[PDB]
Amino acid sequence: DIVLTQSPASLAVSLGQRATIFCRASETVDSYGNSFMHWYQQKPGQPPKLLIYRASNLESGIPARFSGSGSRTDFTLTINPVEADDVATYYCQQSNEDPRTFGGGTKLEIKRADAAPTVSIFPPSSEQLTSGGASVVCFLNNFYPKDINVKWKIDGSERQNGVLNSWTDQNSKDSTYSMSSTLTLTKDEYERHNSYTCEATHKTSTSPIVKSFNRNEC
Amino acid sequence: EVQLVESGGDLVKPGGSLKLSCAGSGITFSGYGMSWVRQTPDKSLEWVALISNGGSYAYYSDSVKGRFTISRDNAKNTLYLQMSSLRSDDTAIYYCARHKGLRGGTNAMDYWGQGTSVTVSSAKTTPPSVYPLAPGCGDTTGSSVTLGCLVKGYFPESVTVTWNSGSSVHTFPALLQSGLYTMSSSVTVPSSTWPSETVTCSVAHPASSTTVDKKLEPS
Repeated sequence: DIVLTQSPASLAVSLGQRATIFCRASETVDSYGNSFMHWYQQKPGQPPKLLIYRASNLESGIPARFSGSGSRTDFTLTINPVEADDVATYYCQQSNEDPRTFGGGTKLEIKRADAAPTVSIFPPSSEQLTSGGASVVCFLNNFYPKDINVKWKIDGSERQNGVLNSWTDQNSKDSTYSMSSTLTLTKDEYERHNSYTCEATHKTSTSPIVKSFNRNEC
Repeated sequence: EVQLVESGGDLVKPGGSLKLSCAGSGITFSGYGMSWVRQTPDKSLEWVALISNGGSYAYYSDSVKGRFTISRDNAKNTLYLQMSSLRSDDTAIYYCARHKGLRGGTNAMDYWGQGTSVTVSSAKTTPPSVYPLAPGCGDTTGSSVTLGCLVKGYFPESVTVTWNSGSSVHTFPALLQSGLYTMSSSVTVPSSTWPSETVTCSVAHPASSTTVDKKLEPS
């Protein structure tokens, strides 16, 4: 069984620059006057797509920004210049022997200029409340880099439990991330308080970005 | 994707069995090798089985060897994958792919389906509750406005949210929460167009045969 080792597992490349992805095979993948290493691209929510077959042949309709080379046990996929839409995981596969095991994949991240998040806060809907629950939701949108922290406050007091956060896949247009933070309460606890606060702390600044609402007026 | 169409994916009890199908629409399987591959919720993309044109050769990953059977019917233009002794980690989206047909050795997979989702679990199918996310009545309105839908308490994966039929959307991946998934979706739009114009999220949960609308009304 031929094992394929991709390197690096992760890389971040700026628009207009080169991404070099290696795939190493444990035994040669060459025979018949050819080299049976294949490269595929996988974007979130899509089936994989063939880029390069038999080491160096561009699949029809795949742009020449993608280039394959190598032989024997050492192969390279080069994306040059990288474009926003290249955010994906890239896999090698050999077919010189069965089983045709994939490499572990290389996740390509687009590097771009640091950006602070936009914060939106949303009270529980009437419908959810009428049903006995209450989720308070905060969106932290269009920031870079990925790492970010959120904190919740209820009437000025920090709340730890009930918090779940989910990040998007890097956007294929502006190369930003977003994330949702959801505070889950019982209706009865929600209804016993006035002001709800979502504080985002992103490395882009020392000062949090704060959004709030009050239950006590409108 | 259009050319290949997987079907048969379903929720299945651990230890159970299931049979997937893959039909060509606008292309023939005759003459070509074929493969099944799967993407789990996250291990990496995994190849699991191939079968020769004539069907007298097949090969499996160790992971599925002995449990799964690949087979085909070139007359009916269909590929199959019989699954048995299903386990938790067989949970994945399963794709079929036709190998290129070049002479001079083996081939890459050039035509792929959209996939069919298989879940192996003892939990029960549950449709989503869909709650609107709209700004609080005290929100200082800006140039544009962000709206969302919170899709809560469903099983198995996945759902599809569609805003006003056919951009400025974000899709927050689902998280498993006490046996049930929650996800949310947002859309951002100019203040001049909502609430003056209708905004609606339509959430499909194929597993429970359910579609839930929500018209976003102002708070």
